[PDB]
Amino acid sequence: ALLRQAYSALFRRTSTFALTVVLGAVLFERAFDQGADAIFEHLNEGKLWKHIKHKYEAS
Amino acid sequence: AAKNVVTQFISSLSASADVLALSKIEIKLSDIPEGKNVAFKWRGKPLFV
Amino acid sequence: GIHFGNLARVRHIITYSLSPFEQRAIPNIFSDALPNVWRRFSSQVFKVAPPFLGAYLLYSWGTQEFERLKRKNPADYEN
Amino acid sequence: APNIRKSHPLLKMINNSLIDLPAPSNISAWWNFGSLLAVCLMTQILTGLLLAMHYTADTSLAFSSVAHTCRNVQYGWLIRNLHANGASFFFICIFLHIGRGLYYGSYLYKETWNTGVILLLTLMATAFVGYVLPWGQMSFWGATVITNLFSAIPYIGHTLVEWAWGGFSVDNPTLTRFFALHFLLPFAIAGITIIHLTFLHESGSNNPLGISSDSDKIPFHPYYSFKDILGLTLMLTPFLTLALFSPNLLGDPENFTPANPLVTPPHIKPEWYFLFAYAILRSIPNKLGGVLALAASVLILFLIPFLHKSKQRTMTFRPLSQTLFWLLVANLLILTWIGSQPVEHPFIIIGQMASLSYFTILLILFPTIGTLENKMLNY
Amino acid sequence: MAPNIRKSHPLLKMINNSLIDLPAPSNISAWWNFGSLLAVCLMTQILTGLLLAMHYTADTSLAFSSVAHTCRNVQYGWLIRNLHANGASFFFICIFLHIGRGLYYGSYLYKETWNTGVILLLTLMATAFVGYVLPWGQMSFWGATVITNLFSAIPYIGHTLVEWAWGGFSVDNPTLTRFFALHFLLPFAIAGITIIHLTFLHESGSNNPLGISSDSDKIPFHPYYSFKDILGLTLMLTPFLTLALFSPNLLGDPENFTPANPLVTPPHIKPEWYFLFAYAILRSIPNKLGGVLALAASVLILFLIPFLHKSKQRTMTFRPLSQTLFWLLVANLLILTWIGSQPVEHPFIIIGQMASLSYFTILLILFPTIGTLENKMLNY
Amino acid sequence: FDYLHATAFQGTALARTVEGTTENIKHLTRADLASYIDTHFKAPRMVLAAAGGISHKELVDAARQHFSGVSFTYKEDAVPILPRCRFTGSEIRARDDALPVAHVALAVEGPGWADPDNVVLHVANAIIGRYDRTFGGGKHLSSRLAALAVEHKLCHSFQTFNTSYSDTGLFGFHFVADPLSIDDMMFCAQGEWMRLCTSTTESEVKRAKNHLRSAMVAQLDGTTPVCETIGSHLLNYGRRISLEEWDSRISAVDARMVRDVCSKYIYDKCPALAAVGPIEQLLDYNRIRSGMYWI
Ligand code: HEM
Ligand code: HEM
Ligand code: HEM
Ligand code: HEM
Ligand SMILES: COC(=O)CNC(=O)CCC/C=C\NC(=O)c1ccc(Cc2ccc(I)cc2)cc1
Ligand SMILES: COC(=O)CNC(=O)CCC/C=C\NC(=O)c1ccc(Cc2ccc(I)cc2)cc1
Ligand SMILES: CCCCCCCCO[C@@H]1O[C@H](CO)[C@@H](O)[C@H](O)[C@H]1O
Repeated sequence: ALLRQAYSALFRRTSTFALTVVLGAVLFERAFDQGADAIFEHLNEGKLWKHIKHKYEAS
Repeated sequence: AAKNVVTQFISSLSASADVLALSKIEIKLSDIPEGKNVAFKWRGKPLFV
Repeated sequence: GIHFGNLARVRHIITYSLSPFEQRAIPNIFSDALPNVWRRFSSQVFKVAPPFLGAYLLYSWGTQEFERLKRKNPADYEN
Repeated sequence: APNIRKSHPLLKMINNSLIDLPAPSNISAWWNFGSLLAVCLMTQILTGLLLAMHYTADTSLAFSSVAHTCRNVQYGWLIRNLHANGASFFFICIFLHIGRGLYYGSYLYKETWNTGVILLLTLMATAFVGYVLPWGQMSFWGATVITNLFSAIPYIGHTLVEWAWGGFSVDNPTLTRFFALHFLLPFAIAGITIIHLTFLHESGSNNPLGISSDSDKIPFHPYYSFKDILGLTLMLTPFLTLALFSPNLLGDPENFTPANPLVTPPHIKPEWYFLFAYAILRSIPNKLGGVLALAASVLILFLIPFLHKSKQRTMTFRPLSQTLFWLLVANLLILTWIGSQPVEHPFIIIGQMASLSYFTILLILFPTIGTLENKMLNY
Repeated sequence: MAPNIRKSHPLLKMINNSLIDLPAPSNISAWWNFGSLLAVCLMTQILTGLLLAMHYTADTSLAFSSVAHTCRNVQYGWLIRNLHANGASFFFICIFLHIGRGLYYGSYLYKETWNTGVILLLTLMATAFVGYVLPWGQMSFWGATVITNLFSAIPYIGHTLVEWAWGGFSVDNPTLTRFFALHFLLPFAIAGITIIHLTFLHESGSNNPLGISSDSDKIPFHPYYSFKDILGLTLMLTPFLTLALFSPNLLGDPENFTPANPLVTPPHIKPEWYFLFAYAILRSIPNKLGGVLALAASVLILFLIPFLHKSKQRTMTFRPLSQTLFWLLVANLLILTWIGSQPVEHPFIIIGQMASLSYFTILLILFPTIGTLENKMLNY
Repeated sequence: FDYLHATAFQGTALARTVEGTTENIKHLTRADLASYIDTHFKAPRMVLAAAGGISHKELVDAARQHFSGVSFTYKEDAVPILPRCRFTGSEIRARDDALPVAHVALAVEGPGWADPDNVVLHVANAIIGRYDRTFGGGKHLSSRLAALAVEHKLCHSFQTFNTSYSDTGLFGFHFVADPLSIDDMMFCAQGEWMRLCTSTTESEVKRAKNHLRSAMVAQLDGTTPVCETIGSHLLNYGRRISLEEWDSRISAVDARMVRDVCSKYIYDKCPALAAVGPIEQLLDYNRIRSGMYWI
């Protein structure tokens, strides 16, 4: 059972509870950022400098 | 949320954006006779020639 | 700074309650929750809304009457 | 000895006023604003310093420094936003925190209340000076009208103003000393807030039913600490939603034009939280009258405690009073609106009325309904 | 209920519970006065401070000039600066005895009351530092440039920490304005911690010159000490006014009458007197880090004094040995100061070096050692 | 202790008073009494125990003669297994500020007669032991809680208990205190409990052992108690446990053992709470729950 395994190896020992929020948040950020950035850069396709960039970036 | 708001506020202190770019300066090695030193207002701090 | 113990004199009252872990987060959202959320709304909308509505009206009138007084009345130019 | 949470001359305090604090098992959400107001204060002060670290109080650079702060400082712009609006969110919260008190008669805790009033008065003043720092067109003309208010007092009148401006008309000396003022006042608020809360702790919190609660109290923690963290996030959402999605909704745009001591703008309105006052000052057509009406329009709060006639404490059980209370609220909503409008018909008359009705509901309709009510219970 | 309205009023009770009925050793001397003076000192700096801040303009291109306009054009402005400028000193003077008083009579055994004290000192020190830069004079600058640069001694977060400080890549406007913010704020923090300081003290009562219980005889602060203090205040106020009225610039460097020039560091550079001993020590060790460290510890050592107490008695009154050693330390300090006043050259360099060693040594080894020996000579 | 049961096992059968209800005792009938005897007092569920200067044979012989009445169907040789009793974290507070002192009792679900862990548990319960006003021990007692209890006038008395049953059991402690010390006390206790789960030392247990050891020996002080040990042993453990055994089982226990077991049964478990008296100073299940972890 995930919740049990969860409660046993994580949410129990106050020491590891914390250690989780840390390594946890970490992933969350990394992931969240990507999403929102994507959900955003997507809702504004072809309007961001990141999209227009190649029309002048001599390469 | 907290980690980001602190980052945000904290970089509010570091250098602004109106902090200029590079140098390049004019100097005639004949304006410095044999045996002397001179100060030039260079990129913020002095420059000895 | 201690207030717990010197409060008041109470006699013969039994209370029973259960650990949070033994009971539900939020229970009876439909058989008990909402039906009460309503009651409340019902009993109070008749003391509250009245004067608010009363304002709304006055606001529109005042506003409508003002925008009206800005327009021009022909009876001053038919001469 | 025993635990290090009740014998530590410091730790004991955070525990004697924030954890073991006995609270009515039943205070609602209208009791939350207390904290929010606090979190609000401490928060303004932070954005405040951060800001003050880039502003430059001097007519010839005030405006431009604020822009540079927005445009060139890392997240500066955001930092202003939060400060600029926090002020509103602040006034909002304080407003309910006052209504909560009126309805449930917390005003019977006189000292805890009176301080409150002083606090309001200071916040009001505080925002006034802050607003002038950006040295915009309003900033100026606001700074010019408000201070001028004291010129209504005879003799020491015209003369008192001089200190204020530090001149014979608003100029640099005014700006710089306002910046000083603004920097200082908040702290005074934080200070009086301490007295405010400290007075409250002699009596315990009031409660929605208006009757003894000793018969059942609960530790602020975790009952209200949790209730509050939630309350905070429920109010924080809209305030962020504005300061992130519609920064200038609540703000006049005229103040995007550098002060010009030569041209007072045509469409002049103070920021929302001062409109009701504005309306009243504008209701009476006399320098002094308007001022006085104004002065009392707020100073009246000191009286509320002596205008309580009901045998019960809260309105929960007095429908009559209740209707009169909501009539007062709405009455206020109008006054505000009226302030948003120019001096013309119908507005002038509407304003005039609403004021009369404001003062009257407080000075006569509440004490009168209050008594009547008792006799209808047979007391 | 309660009879009189001086013990039941949740406010009035305080001024009466901490300033009137407050029990005090019937015998505290004059070295106990500095406490109040320090408070009156603070409360006073803050006044002259606001008054001043109401005319200053934190911005390199107008900093200097604003202060002069304040002196020259503001009604009594000049006086108001003087009082502020020197109050700082009077302030440091007072604080210095207030510490010595503590060392001699071992008040340091009231650990919390003491540790706060140290934090307080630290803040005051930092406070004056920022205040001094505002006038944007030559020292102001080069001072602001050297002192902040001190954090650049820490490795890794070093060079980088500095950046926040200056708000740039070298001292400039951003530094000045944020320093004004700092200076405006800190005092209040001092006033706040002073509340903790005093509040901790009130759990134990004041120490006393004989270093023995005093319960056997205490007296109300009022009027015994309220009166003793009003007098103390006027006895110190005289010289401090005498300077700020008859010799305004005695204690002040004149080099700072020349607008900051980021291009020329003056030849004869020495900090305001209250920082000389530090200065001397930082200058004693010929190594970036060593100097810093020695410095860091030259003050941070105060935190140790409480754990370096070995005598069975509390005050020195009854320990001639310790006493001599104590005065040796004082004088030792005096020298270090003087040494800071002098340039890096012989003999000075060597003299400085010694005096430092001797400072640290008297505190870390001679006090604890004499302290013990002493006990054995009483047969304990 | 009844209320403790009444809410600890609430809703089940264990959660009833032994003396039974007021209504029942007013209406029970010759009939009903009969059945109880008939339905319950049956040989496969009864034990003839005795101790003294008696010969085993000589004893059984008598049995054979009066406890006859052999059975036919397998039904009669069957021990009706009982329905499990659900433990429920909760509290029941009976207030009366008119009482001189207040009694509080806290507990977790026990392991049940069989479990070899009950040994460890009792070893633990010995570490905290018990205290009471008259104890000449005083501030020097070895029980941390006893010591604190004395130092700060925490309570008139307190005690640890390990009530065991066929399938379950209660494990905790009960103390009596003044209305103005219930708190401090409660607190010190919940702490000692934690200490158990986190830092019990080899000394703390060495003593505890030797104590338990001689406590069990005094359980066999005379004929009646020796007998009771047999009556109860057979009926619960299903045989007789010799002191030689009990002892060995104790010599086994060490710190590590205790720490794990107590964590196993105490750490972060919703407790059963029962308070009686002028109990205002103690006031929160949550807060108490919160005291079930870290320390
Ligand atoms: C910066 C100003 C203020 C802050 C931060 C503040 C904060 C608080 C806090 C923390 C509480 C306790 C919790 C609560 O009941 O909400 C409180 C209570 C109270 N405040 Fe304020 N307050 C402020 C202004 C005022 C004002 C302007 C008034 C009205 C004149 C006021 C009147 C009261 C009263 C009557 C209570 C009693 C609460 C009760 O009825 O139980 N406060 N305040
Ligand atoms: C007491 C709570 C506070 C309130 C109610 C408040 C309100 C305001 C207001 C109304 C403005 C004008 C905002 C605008 O330009 O739209 C402002 C500006 C300013 N405030 Fe505050 N403020 C508070 C505290 C402080 C504090 C504590 C500081 C720091 C000492 C501070 C620093 C500033 C600065 C630098 C400005 C000018 C820059 C700007 O306008 O963005 N404020 N404040
Ligand atoms: C702004 C900072 C300070 C102020 C305004 C201040 C004020 C006071 C006051 C009012 C007293 C009580 C009267 C007296 O004994 O003089 C006191 C006591 C004391 N302070 Fe400070 N203090 C300050 C800094 C410090 C510092 C820097 C130290 C030394 C690290 C310190 C150590 C003590 C101690 C040990 C006492 C105990 C007095 C005794 O021996 O009876 N204080 N302080
Ligand atoms: C904490 C006690 C205080 C100390 C130790 C102190 C010290 C100083 C120092 C060393 C200077 C430089 C004086 C000079 O130019 O010779 C100064 C300047 C200044 N301080 Fe303070 N100050 C204190 C508090 C304050 C406060 C509370 C304010 C007001 C918030 C203030 C405002 C100023 C201003 C405007 C200046 C610049 C003008 C000038 O240099 O005269 N000071 N202060
Ligand atoms: C936030 O700041 C502002 O809104 C100030 N700006 C303006 O008012 C801009 C327009 C200026 C013109 C007229 N203002 C008024 O007549 C006016 C009158 C009363 C008040 C309330 C108030 C009184 C004293 C005090 I002290 C404070 C408040 C506020 C404004
Ligand atoms: C009053 O201000 C001054 O005297 C500052 N001005 C100067 O120091 C002028 C000369 C600048 C050059 C060198 N200064 C130093 O080396 C110097 C070294 C240590 C200190 C003490 C001190 C440390 C941290 C801290 I934070 C504070 C103090 C102070 C100054
Ligand atoms: C409860 C309110 C939580 C607010 C969390 C918002 C976090 C702010 O998020 C910010 O978004 C920017 C734009 O993508 C990024 O560039 C920043 O690095 C990031 O910190």
